[PDB]
Amino acid sequence: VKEKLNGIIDQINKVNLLLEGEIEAVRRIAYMNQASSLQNQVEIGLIGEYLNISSWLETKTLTKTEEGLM
Amino acid sequence: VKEKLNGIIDQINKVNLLLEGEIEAVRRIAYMNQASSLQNQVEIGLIGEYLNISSWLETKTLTKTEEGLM
Amino acid sequence: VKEKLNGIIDQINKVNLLLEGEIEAVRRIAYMNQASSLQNQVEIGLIGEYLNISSWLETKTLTKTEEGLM
Ligand SMILES: CN(C)c1ccc2nc3ccc(N(C)C)cc3[s+]c2c1
Ligand SMILES: [Cl-]
Ligand SMILES: [Cl-]
Repeated sequence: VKEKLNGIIDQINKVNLLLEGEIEAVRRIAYMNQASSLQNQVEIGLIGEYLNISSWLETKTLTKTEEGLM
Repeated sequence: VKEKLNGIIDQINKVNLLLEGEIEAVRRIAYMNQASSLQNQVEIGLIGEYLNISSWLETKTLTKTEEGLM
Repeated sequence: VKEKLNGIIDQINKVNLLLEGEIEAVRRIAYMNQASSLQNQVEIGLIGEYLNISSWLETKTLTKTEEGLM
């Protein structure tokens, strides 16, 4: 009785710990990716300004991207 | 008896809700990152075409990236 | 008795499987995003070198990005 319930509680704790650990690992990556994609957007944006093509590059960019996303 | 099992069921529900909530939050970010990285790839691609260096920029890009990834 | 506990164990397994499946799906995306953002950083970096503006583009990039991130 007591040991079946204690066995069950232990599996609940293992599931909680294992999955929370995987999630935290995936979170760390996703936060890193968010920062990299912001950095890349900034840098691309600067190059666009340097070349003085910002406005047309942007419209072409937004429509092709929306097309790629469907 | 009934209350030990009910206590257990309640912890299973809390684990389910909490983790599902974290996952959904991480999912939202990852989908945002996917859209940003597509947009950035498009824009970089357009700049490459504007500068008329697309083919050589691409080969240099793919090999350095594969190297960075090992 | 036996069937309440067996019912409980079954829900623990469903929670484990379902959430692990969502996590693995989100992981796959995050690993894809990491590779795309590296590729984009490389390509942006190459364009910068081609234009011979690498150093100034970088400083402008890092500070605007840090500003965007607060
Ligand atoms: C080799 N170096 C230093 C550079 C520097 C700036 C440049 N800007 C451009 C702007 C437009 C363009 N078109 C063909 C539209 C071609 C180029 S090529 C180019 C090469
Ligand atoms: Cl991500
Ligand atoms: Cl990116």
